[PDB]
Amino acid sequence: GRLIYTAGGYFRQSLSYLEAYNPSNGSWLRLADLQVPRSGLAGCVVGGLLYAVGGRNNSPDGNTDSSALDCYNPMTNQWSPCASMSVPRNRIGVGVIDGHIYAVGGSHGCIHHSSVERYEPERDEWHLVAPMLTRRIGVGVAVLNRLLYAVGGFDGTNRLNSAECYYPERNEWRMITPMNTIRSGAGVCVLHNCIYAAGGYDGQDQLNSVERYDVETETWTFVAPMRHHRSALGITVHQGKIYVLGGYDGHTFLDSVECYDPDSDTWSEVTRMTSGRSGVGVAVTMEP
Ligand SMILES: CCCc1ccc(S(=O)(=O)Nc2cccc(-n3ncc(C(=O)O)c3C3CC3)c2)cc1
Repeated sequence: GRLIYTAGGYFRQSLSYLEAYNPSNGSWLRLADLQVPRSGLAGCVVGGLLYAVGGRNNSPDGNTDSSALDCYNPMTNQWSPCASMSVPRNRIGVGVIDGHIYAVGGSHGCIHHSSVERYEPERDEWHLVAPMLTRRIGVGVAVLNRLLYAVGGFDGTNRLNSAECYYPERNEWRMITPMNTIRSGAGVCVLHNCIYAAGGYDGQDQLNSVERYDVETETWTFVAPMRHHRSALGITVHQGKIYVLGGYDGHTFLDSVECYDPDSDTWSEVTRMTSGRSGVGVAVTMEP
């Protein structure tokens, strides 16, 4: 695509902002708000359409977990509702495989989901698949070689360094090598042949460390850390570079945006969001 879209988030309350960043010229764009404010959501893209999944509206009028799926069309600058998931999923992970959207984990009140479900846009229908082996909220999710990985999170009692992989043709979950660090609410994405896990919360401190899982060697390896410790961040990939947006560093809701270049193994600050916020959903698609 061309732009990095950030949707929703949290600062004092849940937010409805949809803002698009252009790495080519540095410009931010404010776009049509979400119909319902929501933090802890996840974003993804299918067929050029942006999708916001799950989350939670923390508002003075109350707190409502979201089972909602909403579709933004850059061509029209409009949000359309889609079929809702089987359950509310706050602090959700999502991954796209073969044009289908996998919703992973999340919480519904004090319920910490291990359930997983799949959305087929061509039929506007969700269907439950095999549940993970672990309850995970604040779970990182990524797709590599058409395999779905759930990384870290919180299972209702402990933050996790564990990770697992879902094989669709077998409808099966299997544990993989655990991370060297406990991370909940981390940013997880894919670059080349590696699953990157960045930041998060280990139970005591917000993390700036970053590690990556090589699916061939089945090993986790730390890389250069981010400039800012940060949890509940948005993460995406643009032109073979990782972008991490916002988060919470234990003192401030960050408007910082960092960019990781894997050839030099260096992070650099590339811009600031229009305001500090955590728990955004992030994806990449064409300009509107
Ligand atoms: C002082 C207030 C701190 C705060 C931070 C984030 C959010 S938020 O609105 O961005 N919510 C959200 C989003 C994505 C993940 C998570 N998440 N999930 C599990 C855990 C954990 O700590 O174990 C976390 C926590 C570590 C992030 C939560 C609201 C408030």
